[PDB]
Amino acid sequence: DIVLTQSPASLAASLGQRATISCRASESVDSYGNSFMHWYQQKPGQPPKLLIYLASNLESGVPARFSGSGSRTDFTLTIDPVEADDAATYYCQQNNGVPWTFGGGTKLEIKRADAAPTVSIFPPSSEQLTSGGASVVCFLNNFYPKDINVKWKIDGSERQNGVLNSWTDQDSKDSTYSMSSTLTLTKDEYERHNSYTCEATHKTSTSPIVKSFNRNE
Amino acid sequence: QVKLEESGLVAPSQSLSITCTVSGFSLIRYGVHWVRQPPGKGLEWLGVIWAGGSTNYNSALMSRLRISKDNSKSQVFLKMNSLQTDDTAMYYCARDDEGYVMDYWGQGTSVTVSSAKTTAPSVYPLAPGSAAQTNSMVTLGCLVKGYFPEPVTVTWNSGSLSSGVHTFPAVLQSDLYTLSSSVTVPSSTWPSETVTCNVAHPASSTKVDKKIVPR
Ligand SMILES: [Mg+2]
Repeated sequence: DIVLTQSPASLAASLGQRATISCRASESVDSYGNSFMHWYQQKPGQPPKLLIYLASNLESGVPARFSGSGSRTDFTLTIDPVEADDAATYYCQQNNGVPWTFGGGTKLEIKRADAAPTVSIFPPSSEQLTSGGASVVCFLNNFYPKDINVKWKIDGSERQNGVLNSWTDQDSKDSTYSMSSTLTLTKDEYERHNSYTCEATHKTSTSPIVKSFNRNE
Repeated sequence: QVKLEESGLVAPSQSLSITCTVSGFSLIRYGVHWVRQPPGKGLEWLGVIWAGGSTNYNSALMSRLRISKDNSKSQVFLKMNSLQTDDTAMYYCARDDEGYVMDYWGQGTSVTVSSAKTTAPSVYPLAPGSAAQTNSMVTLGCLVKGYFPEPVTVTWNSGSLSSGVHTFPAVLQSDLYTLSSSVTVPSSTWPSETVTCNVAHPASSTKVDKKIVPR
């Protein structure tokens, strides 16, 4: 069986610059003058899409900024110039023997200018409270880079138990990330405190971005 | 054109059966591949049934995997047994070229291998904190809580409202998933016009609409 190893695991390239990623085969994928190596692109929530076949051939319909090169055990995929829509994970794939196998994938991040998050906080819905539950939700939207920290405070005291965080994949148009942070409490405990605060720490601003509310009628 | 259909959730003691229904080409002329992808992981080739009807397989899985087909029905079948929780994955079928590429792909079907039971979500509308409206923009939310297995699909205004939407990957907590989505619109859009989140959970055959109303 031929094993494919891709490098790097991830890379970040600015809009309009050049990306090259690599695929190394454990032994030759060459048969009678052709390299049986192929490249696929996968965007979030989509199936993979063929880009390059037999190492260097552009598939019909694929933009000409995509290219491939290599032979034997060493192959590259190049995107030049990179566009926002190229935010995706890329896979090499060989079929010089059965079984067909895939490399482990390389994630391309698009580098853009730093962007501060837009923060919004949401008390539990009336419907959730009537059901006996209480979740407080904080959205931290359209920021860059991806690293961010959220701190929850209840009546001014930090709370970490019961917080679930989730990041989107990178936006295919504006190259930002968003994240949701959900503090889940029992209704019993939610209704024994008055103030709820979501605090976002990001490199873009001094001041942490704070959104808060008081429980009231 | 290639379309996968499968159980959604299977117990680890049972078998997995998935059907790939194809259109626009004939299985007498084209082979069909199976490929899977665990959550957050890479593509893994499962095997292939060629136009002529012979098969090749992933070496590590061959003892518990078989692929077959019915040319006259335009259907390709995958069956797996001796299941493991890391068989939880999106399962794709894809058209062969014979034998160079996978050029057309199905959208994939999610398979979860688990003894936990199907649970429909609660869907909660998230309106801003009680009162007028502060900004030139308003952000609304939808909280999809306590369901199993993945996936759910979520739209806003039946998919007509797509700009300014962020739908976040679900988080798993004690055998149940929770998912949220936000949508940001100009202040003149809401509350003067209706905004509704639409949620579908195929495993429980459930759909829920929630209109976002001011608190
Ligand atoms: Mg792999």
